[PDB]
Amino acid sequence: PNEECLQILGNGAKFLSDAEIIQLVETLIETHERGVSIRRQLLSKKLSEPSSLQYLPYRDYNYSLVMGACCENVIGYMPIPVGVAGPLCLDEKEFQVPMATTEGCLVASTNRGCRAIGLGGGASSRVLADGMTRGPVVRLPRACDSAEVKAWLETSEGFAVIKEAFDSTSRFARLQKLHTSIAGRNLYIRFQSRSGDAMGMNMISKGTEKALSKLHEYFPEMQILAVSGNYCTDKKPAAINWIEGRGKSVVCEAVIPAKVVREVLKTTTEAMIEVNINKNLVGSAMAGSIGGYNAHAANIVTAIYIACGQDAAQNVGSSNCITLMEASGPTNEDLYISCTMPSIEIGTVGGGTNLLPQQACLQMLGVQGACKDNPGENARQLARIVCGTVMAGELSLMAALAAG
Amino acid sequence: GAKFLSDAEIIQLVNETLIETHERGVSIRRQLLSKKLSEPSSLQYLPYRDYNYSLVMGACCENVIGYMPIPVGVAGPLCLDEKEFQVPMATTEGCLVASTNRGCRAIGLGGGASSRVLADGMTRGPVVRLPRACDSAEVKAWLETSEGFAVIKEAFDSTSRFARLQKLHTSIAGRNLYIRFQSRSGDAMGMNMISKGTEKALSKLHEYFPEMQILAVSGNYCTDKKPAAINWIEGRGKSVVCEAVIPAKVVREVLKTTTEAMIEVNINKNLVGSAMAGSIGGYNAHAANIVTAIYIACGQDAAQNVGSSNCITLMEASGPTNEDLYISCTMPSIEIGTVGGGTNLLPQQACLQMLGVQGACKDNPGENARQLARIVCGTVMAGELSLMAALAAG
Amino acid sequence: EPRPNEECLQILAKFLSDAEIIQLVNAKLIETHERGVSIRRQLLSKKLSEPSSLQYLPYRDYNYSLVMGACCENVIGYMPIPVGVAGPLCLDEKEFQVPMATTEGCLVASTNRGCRAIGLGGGASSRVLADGMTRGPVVRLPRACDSAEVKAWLETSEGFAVIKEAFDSTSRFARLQKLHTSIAGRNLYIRFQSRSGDAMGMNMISKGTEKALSKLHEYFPEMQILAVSGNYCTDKKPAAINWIEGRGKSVVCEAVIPAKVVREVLKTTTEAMIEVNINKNLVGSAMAGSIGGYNAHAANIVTAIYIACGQDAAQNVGSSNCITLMEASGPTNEDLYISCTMPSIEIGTVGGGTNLLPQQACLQMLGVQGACKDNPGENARQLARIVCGTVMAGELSLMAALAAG
Amino acid sequence: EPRPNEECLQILGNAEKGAKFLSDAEIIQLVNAKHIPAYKLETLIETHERGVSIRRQLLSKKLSEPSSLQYLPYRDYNYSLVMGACCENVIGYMPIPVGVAGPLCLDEKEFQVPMATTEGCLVASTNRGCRAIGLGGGASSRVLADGMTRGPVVRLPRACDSAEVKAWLETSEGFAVIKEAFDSTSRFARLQKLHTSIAGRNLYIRFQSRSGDAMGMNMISKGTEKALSKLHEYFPEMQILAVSGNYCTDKKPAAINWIEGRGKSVVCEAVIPAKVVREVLKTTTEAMIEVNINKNLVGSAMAGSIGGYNAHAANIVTAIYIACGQDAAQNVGSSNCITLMEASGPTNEDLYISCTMPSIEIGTVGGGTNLLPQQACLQMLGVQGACKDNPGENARQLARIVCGTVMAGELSLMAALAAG
Ligand SMILES: CC(C)c1c(C(=O)N(C)[C@H](C)c2ccccc2)nn(-c2ccc(F)cc2)c1CC[C@@H](O)C[C@@H](O)CC(=O)O
Ligand SMILES: CC(C)c1c(C(=O)N(C)[C@H](C)c2ccccc2)nn(-c2ccc(F)cc2)c1CC[C@@H](O)C[C@@H](O)CC(=O)O
Ligand SMILES: CC(C)c1c(C(=O)N(C)[C@H](C)c2ccccc2)nn(-c2ccc(F)cc2)c1CC[C@@H](O)C[C@@H](O)CC(=O)O
Ligand SMILES: CC(C)c1c(C(=O)N(C)[C@H](C)c2ccccc2)nn(-c2ccc(F)cc2)c1CC[C@@H](O)C[C@@H](O)CC(=O)O
Repeated sequence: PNEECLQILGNGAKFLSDAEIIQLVETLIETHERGVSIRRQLLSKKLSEPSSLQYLPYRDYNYSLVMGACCENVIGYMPIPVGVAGPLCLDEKEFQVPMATTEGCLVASTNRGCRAIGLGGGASSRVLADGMTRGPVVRLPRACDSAEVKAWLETSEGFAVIKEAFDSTSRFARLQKLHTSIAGRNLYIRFQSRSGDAMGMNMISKGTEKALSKLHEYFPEMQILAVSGNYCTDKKPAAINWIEGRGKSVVCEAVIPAKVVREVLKTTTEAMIEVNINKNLVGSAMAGSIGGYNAHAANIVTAIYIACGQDAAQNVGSSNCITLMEASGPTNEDLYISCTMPSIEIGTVGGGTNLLPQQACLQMLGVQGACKDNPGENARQLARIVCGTVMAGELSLMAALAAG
Repeated sequence: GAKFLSDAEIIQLVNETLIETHERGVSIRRQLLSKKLSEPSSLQYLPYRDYNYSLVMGACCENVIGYMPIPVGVAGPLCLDEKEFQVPMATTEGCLVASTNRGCRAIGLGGGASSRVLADGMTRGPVVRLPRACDSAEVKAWLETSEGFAVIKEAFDSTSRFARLQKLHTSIAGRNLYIRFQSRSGDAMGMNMISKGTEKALSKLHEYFPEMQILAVSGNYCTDKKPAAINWIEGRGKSVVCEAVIPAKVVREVLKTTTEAMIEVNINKNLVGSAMAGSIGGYNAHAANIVTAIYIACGQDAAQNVGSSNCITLMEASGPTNEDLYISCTMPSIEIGTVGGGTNLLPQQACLQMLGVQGACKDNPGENARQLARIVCGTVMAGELSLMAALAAG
Repeated sequence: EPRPNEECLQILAKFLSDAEIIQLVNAKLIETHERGVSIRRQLLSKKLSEPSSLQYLPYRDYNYSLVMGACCENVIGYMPIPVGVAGPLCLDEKEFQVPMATTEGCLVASTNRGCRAIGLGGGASSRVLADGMTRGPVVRLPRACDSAEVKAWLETSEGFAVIKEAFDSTSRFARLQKLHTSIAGRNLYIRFQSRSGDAMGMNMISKGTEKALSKLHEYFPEMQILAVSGNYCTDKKPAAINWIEGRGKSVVCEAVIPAKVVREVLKTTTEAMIEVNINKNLVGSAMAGSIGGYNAHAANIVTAIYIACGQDAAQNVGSSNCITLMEASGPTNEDLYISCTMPSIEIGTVGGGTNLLPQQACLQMLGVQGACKDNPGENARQLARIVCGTVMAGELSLMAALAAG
Repeated sequence: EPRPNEECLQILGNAEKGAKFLSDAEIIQLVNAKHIPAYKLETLIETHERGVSIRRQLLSKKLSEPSSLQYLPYRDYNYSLVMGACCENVIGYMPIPVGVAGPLCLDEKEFQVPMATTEGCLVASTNRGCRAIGLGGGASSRVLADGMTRGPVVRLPRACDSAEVKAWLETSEGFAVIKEAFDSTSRFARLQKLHTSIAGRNLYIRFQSRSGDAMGMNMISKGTEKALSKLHEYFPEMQILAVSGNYCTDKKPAAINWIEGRGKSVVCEAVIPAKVVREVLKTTTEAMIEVNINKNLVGSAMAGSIGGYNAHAANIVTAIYIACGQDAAQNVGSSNCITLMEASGPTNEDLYISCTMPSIEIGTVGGGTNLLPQQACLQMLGVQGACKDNPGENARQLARIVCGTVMAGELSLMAALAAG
């Protein structure tokens, strides 16, 4: 049928077959899975190998939370294996850390690092700072004019006006001190604020847009070139994130007894320190690294991020880490280790954390959703878990490299 | 033995290979895990049934408790090098696939994109130590001689069919010597292959310099999974460039902006903005978004998005009336493969097959990985085009 | 003629000869400074493979009184650096004659051409955006939990007030700004920042830092001061922190050069200049992996002015940080807009080499010599503006030379 | 009594008279009336010094304070070597105090190192570092690489075209043609392997070559021009945008210099006995190492440094550079340094120190090294001029002296910081 199909669709789509809808070519089709099915069939005929989609699964997945929220042009889902590393003994608690990865040995190695920490009295961590950022670029007629705006934003009165505009957008919108940089007639303004338990990009962007609108009322000659002028900086390496922080700034530490270094990690404290200095400090320095003073923080960040519904593209900055090691204890034979991660971009509400499987992994760690009594606590706790697990990862890989 | 015993019998015995069957092994491990969690019901919506664990166990993941479904969208057709690609993207970020898809449309109506692979070579950068700086200097000089390099190359190349050692890059720090081994790796990403070659090459170097200590097979000089200027300047894995010209009409109708607006935003965001932020290699809008999405979909090492997303996006006016938009994306360090690791799994192979790059290329070793790298760079450009337009239009 | 060692000891300076004093040094004070230099020169010459090496190194008639125990030790003479003049530099409705000490041919003359282009373009305008010298000590506590506690303490209003009071007590020019702190495990890096009148401020900030750390130690007795400089300042090394946060004076300068002037004086076009600027100073520096080096030769101008005006020339490492921007301007879109932004000019008009008279002569040329009584810091800020303006002149001329080929 | 401008031109125009018969005021009047250019006063007047004197008098009138130049010296200086070579619009000279640090015990030789500075304690502190090295058996150094660079930017119509040029330059045949063109510009020109980087249709080409005992910027730039001209024969659609595209990189901080090297790449080392660390440096080996790790490595890391893993290499580099007629603006990259320290010896109480400097840009011929006072400081170190028997040896020796003196400076300042 050709003309009859248009009449039935006006009434609904359940009476029409799959081949009839394809003949003509989201909201038109009744069920979400059927929409995926038709899209897959249309796609298959465009590929040189239509049987490509055979092993890409799609059936029985809950698309209701994905459509119009997380993904478009959906043709199915990608299963990433999830392993568990733990217990991670952190701040007098014990965590079972979910890790989504396809790299062999990663989960097992991280698990060994956890064991080392666990037999060593446990790890301790602190959140040092919290605030997601957006760094728009604005332009004025002259550099003297951009200078005037910078000076105006630095006054208590000027900042209060911008803060009021920013804070009016959301419950959690609370503008911190502005960071500004001039480049001739350009002005780069770094807006920073806490965002409850959300990663905060949407919240900060909404606050930024309103703040820039209010700024335009005081400086009508100002042009808003882009709401992001890469001064944030989001999803690109930047020294500003390393020095100023972005999202959660975290530190974590543990002391590993000499006995544990030998038995669990198959190495010595002295060997670990020498590798740390010459690989993570000198090596990264020779390579021209900004913020990459670690062995494989990225491995742990990415694995946790994928498992817990985070924005995995943010591993670029979230993996920023300096790993430090020194001799400790009365006999100077125990291993003190610390990991400092100034730019963990993380959340427990919104985005991929709205999906049930991702919520399962968040629930494992007891951080799923918003914390009503203490806004931000779940996201802060997750950041502490990430930093702690990174340290476990550092211990085991460094031990492997030290032992050869 | 264990087949006749019940699930509760194995658990109470404790309170990997014994279970024999894969799924029941995952089931029991989940049950053991549940009693360690504050809420045992946490695992309820973490799926595990009916998944092919045979290719995972002892290869891709350990302590497996299930799988994480990441939604896969499609952006395309991507008109690249006279071909058309349907690009799979695994993401939970709303608007990403749709925005990338709009960028593809702009390129498609603009006559298509053209790309080139400029370099190919995975790297490993061990740190070795000598008694003195004079000694490490001697090793550096020895490695720089034709005969010295030939001996190391012979040892390196003996480890694998695809192992073919390129020119060594060496840096001294006192008595420390950092040696960057580089080689092609067929269609594999190559980390295991390069590491195996490196280990044998260092063993051979130790024959000539017996006082040399191999401190670490990776001294962060590679550099793997950390931001590093060396990857930006020297390249790592695949170095790729891609370009297109977008007609003024297409910029207006599809991208909802102007060529002039796009150029001004690109200069002041991607160049000046990144400069003010102190970026090394981050001269782009969101290359990382596209890299990560393709990487997860195509069984790549997503942790390598750190360096793989290195990108400089350039825009200028083009055409007779100087009103068309020329765009280029240059990505010097795409770390990518079509065999090994996550690319061994069937669902991941499905997305690779969509692009026609699955597995090793028999007739032309490396062609599939090179093609995928070109697709990544091209898709990045599509993403750049759409996001920049969104920012320029406000 | 030469007297025995025992007969020379009973007398000892003016009565003794030069040959006799040398014998006393070899056996194992002087009336004038110059003779003291002469003796040291003679002692040194014998140690050298070529005994007449110091022949053309001048030393006579120089005022060593302001140098000894203040600027240099083990003095064997002076190094004359040729000084040229570039100008007039038309900046902020004033005209400056800029002294430049250099041995690079074409530098002064090229910079002079840049000044000519600015002068025929209606002049330059500049602004000082920030002012504060920094010192970044490293302190260490028993644990990261402890260093975190100190960071939190320093971030409180009452915690900062106590530290500010201690810091500001060391000098009348001291005014401690908001602290920048960074943790690295049990390490804490604290970036102290304050204005310093017309001085570059390193000595002043360090003194304030020591006092502030002493006060902090009263509240945290377990804190170890590892180094008064933990490279977090950062002084005399390249550092993104200086680029992003600023150090000393942060300055911006701008001008519009008419199309006619670009053509006649600079021998190029506005279009060519912009194209070279984008692809050299932005894309080129990006490809090179530069942090803060988004310019043609700011270092040339900074160094030349610094040597001429008694600045710390080693500070050109950070002081030369610059981003040069160019775009089309004017009603016909044919004029050249240029800006230079320099966030970390480390500069002073009192103390160090600026205490010497020849160096003061060059400072007097620009009208910035000494401390401004009416407005503390005004002379140092003015000199910073002159540097940024002269950098822009240098940028115009070299970029034109490169564009024209 | 002053004379009219028309009469003064006839006196100056005459061969048997010149500016000798004209007064200062009459020459001043001729420049102000635009008959005589101010930048050519040295050639037009009988002596160079009077030419400088006239320019000073011209300048003094323009200033708000007419007596500003009073204490800026100019008399009795040899301008003949400066004019048309080192400086323009000369109004005198700036005396920088020169101090001596040493003996520096380096490679079984002893050096007395000249340092031009106005920073109090710098020479004396560096001298203390030398003394520590001397009692420690001396320093050893090695030159690892030698090659000045220039990094032009060229442009092609498309990225596919720039890719083609990159591939062409990477072929043995393509490189041989370019090397032939480059090397034909100077006797010392020996082009090393090219480093190329694409940015869309842009191509950045890093030319590197030894340059005898010269710093080599002019030599390399001349070779680059000829090589690009030859490349343009094969690729006529190529546009040479700039002979320097900041890919060199000259006088700006750049990771490329840190990683690839520029000029002379040098390493130096010494072992200081525990007794010497205690008595001379007023500290301990343990304290030195702890400060070095947390300041020069961790501290510089927290600050986001590329190449600045040291205490004050820039102080030593700048002081030697000014004293020895180097380009002091090149201390930006020349001061790149990583300082390393560890425990050494049978009892693990002695201090091993190393300094690695990948990008020392230095020469002993050309530029400011042509001036006699600067040559005096070069003669002190026995490195003045070109080494005929071994081209580059004098410049290489100076680079080793710089690295060794840096290490001396590092020892002393780090000791001061460790002791408090
Ligand atoms: C983390 C784990 C995946 C691992 C380990 C590792 O930890 N083990 C083998 C130990 C013994 C272990 C113990 C218990 C259970 C399982 C495995 N060793 N390597 C590794 C490194 C360099 C090399 F050349 C070849 C391999 C890798 C790959 C790291 C990789 O993803 C980043 C690495 O490149 C970052 C860096 O160090 O530069
Ligand atoms: C890519 C897409 C996910 C997107 C778009 C976007 O492209 N669109 C909205 C257009 C109109 C579109 C067209 C067709 C279909 C769907 C959507 N706009 N933003 C975005 C940017 C800044 C901002 F403040 C708030 C939002 C984002 C998020 C980018 C984000 O992941 C990296 C970004 O932060 C990197 C950067 O620019 O710094
Ligand atoms: C600044 C001046 C000293 C100069 C000029 C220059 O400005 N001129 C020649 C013009 C025409 C001029 C006009 C009026 C009077 C005198 C001279 N041209 N070059 C230069 C550049 C690249 C090159 F390959 C060879 C030479 C240089 C050397 C710059 C140098 O110190 C930093 C430079 O390397 C920084 C960079 O661009 O990378
Ligand atoms: C090098 C010397 C000039 C010096 C010394 C120094 O070495 N001494 C005092 C010792 C005891 C000494 C011994 C023998 C003879 C004379 C002097 N101590 N400081 C110094 C450092 C930080 C500080 F807060 C205040 C002063 C400085 C200034 C360094 C300065 O130019 C770069 C420095 O900022 C680089 C850095 O460390 O960040």
